[PDB]
Amino acid sequence: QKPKLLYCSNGGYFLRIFPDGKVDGTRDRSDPYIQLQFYAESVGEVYIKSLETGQYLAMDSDGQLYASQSPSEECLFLERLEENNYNTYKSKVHADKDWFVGIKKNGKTKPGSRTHFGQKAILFLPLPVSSD
Repeated sequence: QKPKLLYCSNGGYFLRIFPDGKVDGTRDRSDPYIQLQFYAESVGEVYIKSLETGQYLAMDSDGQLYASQSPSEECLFLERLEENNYNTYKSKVHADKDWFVGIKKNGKTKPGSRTHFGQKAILFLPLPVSSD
């Protein structure tokens, strides 16, 4: 009643992370391990979750997207919801944008591909999956 996968407008697949925290789009919300969580800390940056296992989400120290495990700024993100429905995500501290979250494809997200505040990559559909 608190997790929620990280869906996206680029295809409509759910962000999660399977083993190595390798994030990916899975339209299989049912998957017993594809949750996420969009919460923020303070500012305009956020902290997501990987799985119900109380992981996180962070950009790999290069530009990829991996499940965050540790706090630290690296493992922060952004917060931009349009009107009221779905929010960008991925970041850290700075805005820049060169590494904003996205998902699509069929499973693998958007590893920093070509983000830009407002892009579908970024924008992600939070959902009360949880359970019932």
